[PDB]
Amino acid sequence: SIAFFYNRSGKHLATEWNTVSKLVMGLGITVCIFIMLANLLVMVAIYVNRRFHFPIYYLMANLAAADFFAGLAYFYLMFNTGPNTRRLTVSTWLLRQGLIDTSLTASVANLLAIAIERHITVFRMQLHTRMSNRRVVVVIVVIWTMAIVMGAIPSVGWNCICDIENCSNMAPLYSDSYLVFWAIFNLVTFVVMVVLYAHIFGYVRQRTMRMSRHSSGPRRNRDTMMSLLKTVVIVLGAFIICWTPGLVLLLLDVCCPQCDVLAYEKFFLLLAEFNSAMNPIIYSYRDKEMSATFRQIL
Amino acid sequence: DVQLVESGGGLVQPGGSRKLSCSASGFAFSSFGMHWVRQAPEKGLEWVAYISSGSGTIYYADTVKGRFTISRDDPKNTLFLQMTSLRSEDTAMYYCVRSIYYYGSSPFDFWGQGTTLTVSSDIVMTQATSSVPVTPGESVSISCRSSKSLLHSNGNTYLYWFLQRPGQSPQLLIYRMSNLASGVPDRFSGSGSGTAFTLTISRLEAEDVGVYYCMQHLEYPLTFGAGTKLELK
Amino acid sequence: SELDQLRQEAEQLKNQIRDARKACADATLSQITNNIDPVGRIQMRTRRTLRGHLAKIYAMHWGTDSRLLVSASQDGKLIIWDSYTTNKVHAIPLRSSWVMTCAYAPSGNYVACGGLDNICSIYNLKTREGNVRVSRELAGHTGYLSCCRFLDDNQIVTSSGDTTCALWDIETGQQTTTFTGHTGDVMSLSLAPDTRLFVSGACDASAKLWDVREGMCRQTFTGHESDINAICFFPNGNAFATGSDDATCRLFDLRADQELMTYSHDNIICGITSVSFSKSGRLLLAGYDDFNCNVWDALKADRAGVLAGHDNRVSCLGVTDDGMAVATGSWDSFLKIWN
Amino acid sequence: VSAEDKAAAERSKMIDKNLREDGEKARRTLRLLLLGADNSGKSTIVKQGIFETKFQVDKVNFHMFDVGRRKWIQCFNDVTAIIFVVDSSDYNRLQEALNDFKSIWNNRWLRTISVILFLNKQDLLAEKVLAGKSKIEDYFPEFARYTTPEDATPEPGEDPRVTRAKYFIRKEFVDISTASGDGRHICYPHFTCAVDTENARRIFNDCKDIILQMNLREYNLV
Amino acid sequence: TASIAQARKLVEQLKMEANIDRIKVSKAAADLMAYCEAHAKEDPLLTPVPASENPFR
Ligand SMILES: CCCCCCCC/C=C\CCCCCCCC(=O)OC[C@@H](O)COP(=O)(O)O
Repeated sequence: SIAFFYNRSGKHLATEWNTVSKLVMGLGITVCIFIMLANLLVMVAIYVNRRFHFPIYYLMANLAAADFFAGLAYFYLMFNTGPNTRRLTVSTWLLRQGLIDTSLTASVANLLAIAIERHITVFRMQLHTRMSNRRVVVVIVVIWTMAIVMGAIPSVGWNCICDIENCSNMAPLYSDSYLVFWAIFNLVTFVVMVVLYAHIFGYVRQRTMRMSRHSSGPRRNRDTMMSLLKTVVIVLGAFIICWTPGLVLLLLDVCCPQCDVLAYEKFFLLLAEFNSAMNPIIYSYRDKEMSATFRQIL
Repeated sequence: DVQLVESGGGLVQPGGSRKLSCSASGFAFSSFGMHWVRQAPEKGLEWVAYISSGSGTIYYADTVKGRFTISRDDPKNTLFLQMTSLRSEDTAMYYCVRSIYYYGSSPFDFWGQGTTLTVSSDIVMTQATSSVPVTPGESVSISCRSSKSLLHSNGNTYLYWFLQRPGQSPQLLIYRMSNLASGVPDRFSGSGSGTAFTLTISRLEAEDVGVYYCMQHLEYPLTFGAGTKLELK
Repeated sequence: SELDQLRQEAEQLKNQIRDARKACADATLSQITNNIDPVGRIQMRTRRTLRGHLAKIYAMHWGTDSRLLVSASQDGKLIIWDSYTTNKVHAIPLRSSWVMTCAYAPSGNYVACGGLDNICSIYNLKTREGNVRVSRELAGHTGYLSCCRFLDDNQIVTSSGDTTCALWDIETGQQTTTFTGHTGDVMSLSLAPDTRLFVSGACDASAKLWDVREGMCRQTFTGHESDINAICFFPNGNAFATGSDDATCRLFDLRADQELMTYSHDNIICGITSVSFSKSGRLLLAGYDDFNCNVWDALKADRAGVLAGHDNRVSCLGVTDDGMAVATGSWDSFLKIWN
Repeated sequence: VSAEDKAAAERSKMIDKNLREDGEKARRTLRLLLLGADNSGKSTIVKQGIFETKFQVDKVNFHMFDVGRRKWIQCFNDVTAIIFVVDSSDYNRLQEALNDFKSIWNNRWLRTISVILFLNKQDLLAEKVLAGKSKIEDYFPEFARYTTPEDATPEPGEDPRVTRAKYFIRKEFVDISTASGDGRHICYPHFTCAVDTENARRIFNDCKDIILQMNLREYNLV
Repeated sequence: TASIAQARKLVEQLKMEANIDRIKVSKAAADLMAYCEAHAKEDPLLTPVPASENPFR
């Protein structure tokens, strides 16, 4: 039974809606409404506009589709938590937490693909317009292949329902060896994204400082770096404030004897899905063509 | 200029294997599909196999499928016909025929000379006339019949006419039932309708005698007519 | 005196032509045709899109059978299309990738091309070897080649950027006649249906009517303000249309020797790249730099439709000899058949 | 379909295969347009109807197209860069070379194309101003009270009079370039000679920066 | 005398183009309208054609 697993994990099975229970359901519902609405705009603005049929925009549509799944998966979680989590089954429980695992992996994986493609285009001495489209199609599927695999491995075999000695205190039916394996995956991805985005800034700095004093002087040199650093800081700041509180809690569930971890887990899921709300904002605010076609839809 | 020189053939024992090669020179071999057509010593033409440009599509007759193989070597400008498990019914003379397919093209232009092999739901083509005495300078019409309507939905009637002079390889003269081939004079005229065709020759001069073969190209396999021999008086 | 004296005679003769042209203008064609019903709203939809070119398409021409179509692009390749099954019949690679014109022989056995190489190359489509080989190269034009149109299998006329048009003989390979009189570069050309005359507009904002047999200019028409990029001939053979860089089409009459209609709108500010008439001459399809073509009522000077399917500059435009379809090429490496 | 129309489509499909074997081989090259006058030494900067020269530096292929108003300039709408060569030695034709540069910079079709400017024959400029015998002041009245070279890096060994003249001529061409364009394209001025072998590197470095700042612009990184 | 020869060429060209038989614009307006009226049914782009006799579909 579900209450059997939750007893030894120290969790609480709510019977009636509590004051804290409706607090996490207040901002939780409104966050989702932005997630589906904002991400639906991105994948319909790309389709109806023939100018947006470019490989860089395909990853933007894929990221919007992956973030749209995260809002839908989180929508199912809100209606099946609190007093609705008492009447779950083991087969239904593993689908609930497996739905957020595949969607949140597909969001982090797309952000690495955009960092890789930006590194490819910048260092390649040729226009992005005269580029092939074979790279995006072969990289969209491998993003989803890792997404579904990550969300289905806990379902079969790699769960603590067969060995109850080491079970996570936040997800009772999930092995602590999988929570560690999901924390390393994002710690690796963010570090790779930092190195790729810092190398782009260092390369443009190297090229600009030795260009000339007669082409554009130092007037156009300051404008580019202030705009480039604004883009680099914003994309990295989104991943460092919407994922660090959630990530350090995952390492605070394993090899942390007697620490308060059940109090913070409710609101730290709001932060992780808040990235999905503002991912299309920071990846489409720079484009003037994207902003123009937004008003032609609504 | 254009030449399809044949090789191989000869007397072989039954149940053995023989390979036939037709060497092409004088044209762009890579852009032409090629066919193999045999002639029995006492019968008309019979289509055998077909390989396309780039070897992307291969078709076989139902009487050679599983024991015959056709291949081409574009850099070497030659194609081969691998023939295994021979029997006594394969004693024929094998022609190599080039054919190109685009809009307005004429397939079956050039027929090479043959190799004498001596082994020791199909559309039928019917030609009621077999031997007709024709005086020089007169006009005669030679007909053909089909078991299926050769006219397609696009308006193309896929019927072809060939002339085998005595001791020579056959040559195309009328393609798609109305169009005269290159090098064939305006004396020959082809006309017809669905399942009814004819070939009108006006002012028959010398070297117009031989056997006339009607052929369908609506679907594979391609079946020839029995033939209509013309003899001098 | 001298040239100046001759200058007064030239100015006096210019005023006589203007006075004679004003005398015949008893009524306006737009005023006269204000009694016929309008053509309604023309609505054309792209039936097929021809893909395969990898750069901007500069020229196109229809076969006389209204089914085959040749196009040229900046790849350096000529593609012949089957406009019914979207099939590529031929792919002719060019020696120079800077080609600005292409033509189709009326018999169908030949195609021509030319451009910045100052050479008109003629290709034999129907060879015994099964390929397409270049038949003859016509050299002698100082500037680039802007247009070329076959009269038959042996005669072609080429307009060039050296302010001349020339009539060639392909059997001999030599220039037969030369048509001089244009001040600016000749950009367009149009053979009459009877082939006895042809018209050519140039960058000097003038269009001249030539006699092929005689070899000298017959009439000169000056109504435009900028370079006349495109020209086309009325199906009757007594008029023609000019499309220039001042965002305006015009209709000149051969017998009246005077402008007849002006096809302008206040919201159009871009140049005109190509023009073509219809089978009956009632429509006038003209491509623009604003990425779409316009359909003009040729008798009422009113718009009747927009062919908006290209996201770049519409460079070429042609109508079949039976009037069934309109092929439109553009700088986005796409050709569209409209109906 | 029929057996003849099925085989026709197989031939058509093979044509598209060949249309992409060579089309993908031409996307790795950069096409340049060479402009200038007859006295500019136009065809001697790179020592390697329409003429074409091919050269390769650091495994990058360059196609330079030299022809021989300009109604054919719209054909070179998608070139990587325009190379404009100026003879800075003589001053009588320097005014028409500035009006030469004005039409290309303010062209309707070349609004996004950057220009690499080579002020050729700087060796004879040094002899014309050191030995004197001529005065830019005569042809350009501003040089009479021209500001001395603005404080900046000069070339070692160059006389103060030569650097005053070199900075003045280079300033005229960047005054036209910075007046309009709104940052869509940049002019890169250089000073070459008839015995200079480094002009292939300079085209390579300028095109590398030309592509870089429009890759960053269409990807909305800057 | 290159300018004199050039002026003589232009003067003789202008005389030939001036002395031509011109017609009234009302006659040139009626001929164009009579052609477009007599060929209205022949125009498939002007008058719609049924989809059965439509080669492009
Ligand atoms: C706490 C950090 C969350 C964000 C980072 C991890 C995202 C999930 C992916 C992989 C890690 C393993 C699963 C951990 C899920 C922790 C959050 C969660 O889903 O908590 C359960 C809660 O909803 C509902 O609990 P009840 O109210 O008792 O039904």
